[PDB]
Amino acid sequence: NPLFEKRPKNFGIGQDIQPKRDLTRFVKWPRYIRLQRQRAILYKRLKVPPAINQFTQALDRQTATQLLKLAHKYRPETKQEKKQRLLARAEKKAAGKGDVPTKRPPVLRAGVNTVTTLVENKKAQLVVIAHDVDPIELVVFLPALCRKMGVPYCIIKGKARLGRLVHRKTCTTVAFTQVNSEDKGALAKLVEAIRTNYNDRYDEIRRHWGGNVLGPKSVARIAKLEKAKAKELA
Amino acid sequence: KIRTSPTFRRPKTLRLRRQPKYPRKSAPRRNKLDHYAIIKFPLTTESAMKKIEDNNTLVFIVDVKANKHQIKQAVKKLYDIDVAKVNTLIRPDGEKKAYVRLAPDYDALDVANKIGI
Amino acid sequence: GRVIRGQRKGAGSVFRAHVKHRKGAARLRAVDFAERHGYIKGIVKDIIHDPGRGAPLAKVVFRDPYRFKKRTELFIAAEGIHTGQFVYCGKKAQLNIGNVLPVGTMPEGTIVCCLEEKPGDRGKLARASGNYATVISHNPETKKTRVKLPSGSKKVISSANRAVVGVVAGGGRIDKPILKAGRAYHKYKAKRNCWPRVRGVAMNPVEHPFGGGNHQHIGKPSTIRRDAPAGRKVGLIAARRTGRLRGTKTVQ
Amino acid sequence: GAYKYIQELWRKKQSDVMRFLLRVRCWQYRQLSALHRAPRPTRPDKARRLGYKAKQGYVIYRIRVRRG
RNA sequence: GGCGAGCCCGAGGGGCUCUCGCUUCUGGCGCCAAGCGCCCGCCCGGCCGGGCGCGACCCGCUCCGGGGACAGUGCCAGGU
RNA sequence: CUGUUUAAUUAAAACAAAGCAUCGCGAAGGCCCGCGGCGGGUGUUGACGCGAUGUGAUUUCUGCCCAGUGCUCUGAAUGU
RNA sequence: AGCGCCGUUCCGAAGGGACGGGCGAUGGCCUCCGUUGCCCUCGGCCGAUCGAAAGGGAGUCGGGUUCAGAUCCCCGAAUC
Ligand SMILES: [Mg+2]
Ligand SMILES: [Mg+2]
Ligand SMILES: [Mg+2]
Ligand SMILES: [Mg+2]
Ligand SMILES: [Mg+2]
Ligand SMILES: [Mg+2]
Ligand SMILES: [Mg+2]
Ligand SMILES: [Mg+2]
Ligand SMILES: [Mg+2]
Ligand SMILES: [Mg+2]
Ligand SMILES: [Mg+2]
Ligand SMILES: [Mg+2]
Ligand SMILES: [Mg+2]
Ligand SMILES: [Mg+2]
Ligand SMILES: [Mg+2]
Ligand SMILES: [Mg+2]
Ligand SMILES: [Mg+2]
Ligand SMILES: [Mg+2]
Repeated sequence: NPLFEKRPKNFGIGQDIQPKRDLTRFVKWPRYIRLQRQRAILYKRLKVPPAINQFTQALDRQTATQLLKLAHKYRPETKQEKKQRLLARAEKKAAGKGDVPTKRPPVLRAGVNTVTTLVENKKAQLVVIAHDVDPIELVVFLPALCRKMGVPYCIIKGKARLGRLVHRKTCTTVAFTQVNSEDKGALAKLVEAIRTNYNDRYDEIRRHWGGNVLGPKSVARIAKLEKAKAKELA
Repeated sequence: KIRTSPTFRRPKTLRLRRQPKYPRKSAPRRNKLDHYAIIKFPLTTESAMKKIEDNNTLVFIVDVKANKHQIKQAVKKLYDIDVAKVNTLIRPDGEKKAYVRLAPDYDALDVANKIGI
Repeated sequence: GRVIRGQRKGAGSVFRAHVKHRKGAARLRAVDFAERHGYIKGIVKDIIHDPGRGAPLAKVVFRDPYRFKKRTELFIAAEGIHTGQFVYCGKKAQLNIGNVLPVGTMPEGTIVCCLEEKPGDRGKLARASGNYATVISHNPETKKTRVKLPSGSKKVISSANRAVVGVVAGGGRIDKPILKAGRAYHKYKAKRNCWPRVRGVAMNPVEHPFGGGNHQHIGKPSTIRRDAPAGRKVGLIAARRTGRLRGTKTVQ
Repeated sequence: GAYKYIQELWRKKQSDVMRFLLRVRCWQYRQLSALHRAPRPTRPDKARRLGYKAKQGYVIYRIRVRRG
């Protein structure tokens, strides 16, 4: 209140010094940073083939979460619970002297070789394919193969997200072959929408050429010249 | 994080203090240069003998590894007499000749009689 | 035979520039926000003699708009500046002697020096003592501009590059004959080891393609093509004509 | 089960699906250094039939040479 | 954004189309934010000590420009 | 002209030299080196510069030949 | 191919430091100092390292002394 003035600064050119701005877009990044950024931009610039543009066309978040709520309880046994089942089953068979107390374990198979065998021999009910496989040759046979063999398949985003249900880092594939009593109606409800998305639209998807997207500066320049063409015509 | 500088540099990260699981030479390599091995000779030339009377100063022959502080400690810890200062030179035969001036309280003649020269 | 005098320059053992006593490379400002969107003030502190260079060398200080610090650059001194004249540089900077400004602002007929070929390499063309380029014929769309170089080459360049306005100080330097050997010796002792040029006729046949024989005569045609290999291009080098001149030059 | 499909998809390497991956990987490997350590092989079956069993101790280097 | 000028209809207004803008007599000085507005421990409606945003617009896929499917590099062929 | 040279036979009329000319080149360039990379040198340079030669102060002069031999420009102009 | 060569800022994540503040720990006279860990703020290096017994480089002069030392030993007076 007594003295307490306002001392404004003037940030014009040729006078008082500039403040620290954000500088996100101008920092000289190192090599691997620039490599992965130009790698993404190069995927967006070129014309990707239709065998691999199928990825970036994947299942949405709600249906992916419902599929994960299904697959969360078909969890294969990790080391602790496998040890528990082995030791406890040995103890109970040594106590009760039984022959076959184990009825049936329904469990999901994982891994590309274990999936592909089941899809060839037509045991698979539902094939879950991860999105982010960096050698895409590890996958790109699977969509046309599941299309021929009639097993419905769904592309889900996040190969690490398939690892948290299989107690591992990368999983790449999840097979559904065998279901419980309650989960049959939920699985068929999933398979209907997945056949609506992927398998029945395969002949549509196989001819799309993804990508071929020019840089936004160049697109803006061509659009401004198109407005100049509109100024010339009308 | 609002990255002000245009230069991107490393983050200062965590460097561990070394904590080995075993010693790597089983033992401290013992000091070969102890007090009886520092000072080899006293010297009984006439020119060195003249300094004993005239300058209250002793003359010794020292191995070349030993420096002036170690000579100044070794003369005290063997002969129980103080050291004013120490001059050294490399005698051209190869050894080190060290002049040790004593304190003004002590007597170079008495110390010469009690070391034997 | 032995290696000729021409080929030893590529070794660089005793033919490097005598580059100790020089002050620095005479560059413009590295182009940034202020020189493309405004103008920025600068004081010339002094001018000095850059050794081996006929141009006098100005030391122009700038204020740095990012760090609280004065920066110091080295411009080629245009004719007619003096310690205390302000140097104005930027896009919309007003046109006087010393004011380095892009060629898109200046009208045709402007006489400049110390310009950039490509926009942003801090001065390449027309830098020697007493020279000037001349700006003509702007195209508004596709920003290009013709310039006359001090030889007579008419060159089309981009319009985003910068140039200082006037002539490089120190003209008329060839108007005095050196007139004795010693001043030429001090000149080339400042520059580089290139003095005592022996007449490839005078030197011996293992040392040059010309010399030898009983009389001092070449014996070969002294115009040698450009497809000729190294060590051969002596004398006139792919001369499209020779003899004493006629006309101006008239080369298109 | 599936490495046969891997090998056959890599087999006819002049087709349009694979040569895009090959061109992307050529640019990728050219922008990096001359010798470095890939964490995992880019041809899993072909590296595996030369003896790569993915366990602790089998390193994969990527290395670059000049032609001619 | 009008302290602006514009080129129009127009009663204000429209953005039709834009121009960019906060330093030109002077051998000076300029950083580490004033002010604003919210939130805490702190003294019965007060005092001391801290933090966050606006000041400094938002979004976006290459640091910015200039070339460019050429020049260049590899191999093959013919002149010199 | 001063200068320099064949140390261990030459001191010169030789060599350079200022002056006079001539030619290439506007940097993706000239002229070079390099076994190799757009690696070096001229270049911390830009035609009053760099590179390659001829002649050899000043004064007065620079005649005549494109047949040969080079060099260069031109056009798929049309034979090989 | 290769012992290696080129290269000295060029295609590089090349600073282990400090100021204060906060949280935490340890120890001494746990008064209060001294360490250590984490976090915030700040910090162009035109680059490791080498290169001069004539360049740069703070600070010593006098007297005496030996068969041989001397601005070094002594005596006395100073300085960084
Ligand atoms: Mg000459
Ligand atoms: Mg000559
Ligand atoms: Mg001769
Ligand atoms: Mg020859
Ligand atoms: Mg003849
Ligand atoms: Mg591993
Ligand atoms: Mg670009
Ligand atoms: Mg183009
Ligand atoms: Mg000589
Ligand atoms: Mg003689
Ligand atoms: Mg060159
Ligand atoms: Mg003459
Ligand atoms: Mg004639
Ligand atoms: Mg003819
Ligand atoms: Mg040194
Ligand atoms: Mg010295
Ligand atoms: Mg004395
Ligand atoms: Mg003497």
